[PDB]
Amino acid sequence: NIRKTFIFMEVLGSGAFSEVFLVKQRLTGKLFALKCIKKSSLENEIAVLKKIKHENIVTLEDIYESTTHYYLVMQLVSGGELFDRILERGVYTEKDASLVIQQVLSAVKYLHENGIVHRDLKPENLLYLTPEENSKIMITDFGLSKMEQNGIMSTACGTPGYVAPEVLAQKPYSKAVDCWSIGVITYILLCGYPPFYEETESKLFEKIKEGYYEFESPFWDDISESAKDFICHLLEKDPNERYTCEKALSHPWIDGNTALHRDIYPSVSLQIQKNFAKS
Amino acid sequence: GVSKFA
Ligand SMILES: CCN(CC)CCNC(=O)c1c(C)[nH]c(/C=C2\C(=O)Nc3ccc(Cl)cc32)c1C
Ligand SMILES: [Ca+2]
Repeated sequence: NIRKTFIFMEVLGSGAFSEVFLVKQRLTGKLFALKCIKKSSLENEIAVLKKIKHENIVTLEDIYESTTHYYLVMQLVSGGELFDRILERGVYTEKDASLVIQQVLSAVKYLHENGIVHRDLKPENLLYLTPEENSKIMITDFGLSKMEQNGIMSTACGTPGYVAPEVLAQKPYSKAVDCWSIGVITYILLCGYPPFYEETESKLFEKIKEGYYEFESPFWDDISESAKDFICHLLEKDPNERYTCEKALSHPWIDGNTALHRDIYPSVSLQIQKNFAKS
Repeated sequence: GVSKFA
């Protein structure tokens, strides 16, 4: 009956065992993101999804279930991607970035405290709710059913984790890994490139291990010491020493008044144009 | 072929 309820309009994303479609509800004409997941932990997470409510997390509107799939009728977010919307601003400050990160931290803290790990947190996952200038930023794809293609069986049979035993020191998803990812996104939000952007893949591995991050001139010249301090606490190499979302939310750059109001759009926008593949 | 939750 899923085709009796919804008109399928386009594919918005696809992963190993889950995909998201733009759909129109036939009865009402309203648009939604339908996340289709190929079949205890998933059912327990759905139970939690049903109960939780956060202004920065896509709403679960309904669930349909077949013998082979769950169909999660989700809120559609139509405001565009984080970095596209920064390019369209014309003016941009540290406090603008801090306000986005505060929202992301709040969302991910709420997931974490309800036993959900976000997984593979990428800039593309962070979408504005509406076209309006003051729009909330939204987390969209997250949790057990995150669309990623991990290991050599992801596409073939929809099964993640086929990775040679010497490769992974630990299971690749955790609350601390989500926090590190938020550190990286913060870094790029303030300069327009990821840390160690110009290092080879092999050197990047070593640099990340070493954990001594750099804030190069001229790009970081007019950025606050507070911002750099905040970022370093999330990029911290030791996951036991790394800030949790809770601890990050209490840092002066987020919670206080250390975030600057200087226009950094000129440099950040040039770097986004230079460095983002889709520019 | 679906059951609607709730
Ligand atoms: C990136 C590939 N392609 C560009 C060539 C599509 C661009 N993406 C979108 O237009 C998009 C939109 C308008 N909405 C979404 C994703 C949503 C979304 O809007 N709601 C939602 C809920 C759960 C999950 Cl997993 C995913 C989503 C996406 C990926
Ligand atoms: Ca200022």
